[PDB]
Amino acid sequence: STGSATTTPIDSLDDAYITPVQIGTPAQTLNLDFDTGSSDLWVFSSETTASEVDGQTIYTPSKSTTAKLLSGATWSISYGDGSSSSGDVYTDTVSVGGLTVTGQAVESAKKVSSSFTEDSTIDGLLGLAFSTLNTVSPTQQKTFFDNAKASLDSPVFTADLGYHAPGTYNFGFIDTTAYTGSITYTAVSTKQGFWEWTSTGYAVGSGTFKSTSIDGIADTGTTLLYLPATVVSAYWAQVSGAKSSSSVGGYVFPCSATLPSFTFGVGSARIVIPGDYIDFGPISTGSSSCFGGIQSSAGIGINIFGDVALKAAFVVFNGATTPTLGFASK
Ligand SMILES: c1c[nH]c(C2CNC2)n1
Ligand SMILES: c1c[nH]c(C2CNC2)n1
Repeated sequence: STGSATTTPIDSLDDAYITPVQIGTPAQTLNLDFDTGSSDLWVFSSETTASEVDGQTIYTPSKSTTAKLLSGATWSISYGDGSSSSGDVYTDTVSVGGLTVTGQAVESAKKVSSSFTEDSTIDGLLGLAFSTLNTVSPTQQKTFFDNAKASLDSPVFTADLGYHAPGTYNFGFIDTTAYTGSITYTAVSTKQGFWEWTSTGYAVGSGTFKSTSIDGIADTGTTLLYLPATVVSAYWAQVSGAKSSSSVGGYVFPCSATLPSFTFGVGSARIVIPGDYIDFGPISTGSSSCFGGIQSSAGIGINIFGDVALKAAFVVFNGATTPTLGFASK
């Protein structure tokens, strides 16, 4: 089997991407944030504290003839940005782009933190990291991809995120029309539960490529590109007036600037992030200070190849017995 679903930016800055997901019988369609940096499929629901729902579409398990309470199961997740959610668990039929999994754990939120309430466009998360990170207790549950993978024509999914435009998540096949050149594959460590790999270096604009190993994770659920402070300083030094602002929480730059590109290495191959992808717009409405799309990972403990990087590539998440990642230009 295969599936193919369009993923759409939630706003004009590509702050996140939402993909429609059918849950239950009859189908209830929710727009979920596909997140290769976490491993829980959780949704706003009829159980979510009413004051914490503000415009999201909710899953109502009592209206689904295939929903079953997973007795005694609870879940609770805290993400790196300090956001969180928790609740109980149903199993139900879940379909993405024509690919159907029966018995998928659907984690129903009883509580969500403020930043989830405030994103009216995101009805929940669909985790695509490794199932070892799933938070369901006392019986850990599998991701949608892990449940689907035996049925898939090939045990892979691909992320093809657009810059200020829709893109595609495919399951079970690699669309050879969706990229240019060849896909370069690179090793993955699953030891932390992430799609963790080692980039071979970077270049800033037209500058020379610096060969240096940068371990990090391919995380569709993170907006920006978080890299070591040395790398990020070298990037922003090429932008007149750019500075790190403690009050804003990262590098800012004059909105009048034209940003240089940023290249990252995948083996001997190179992915070029155009400068415009690194512009996240005014720090506040009407400001002439703009927020940068490349930020330091120094306070995080891990480097993160988020959407800023991934959207410049066609990315293969290969879930074979030994997982690997593949990157192609497009
Ligand atoms: C999807 C990813 N991140 C989020 C919340 C936490 N910041 C807003 N929703
Ligand atoms: C809130 C939801 N997901 C996340 C991170 C994990 N990958 C992005 N924060």
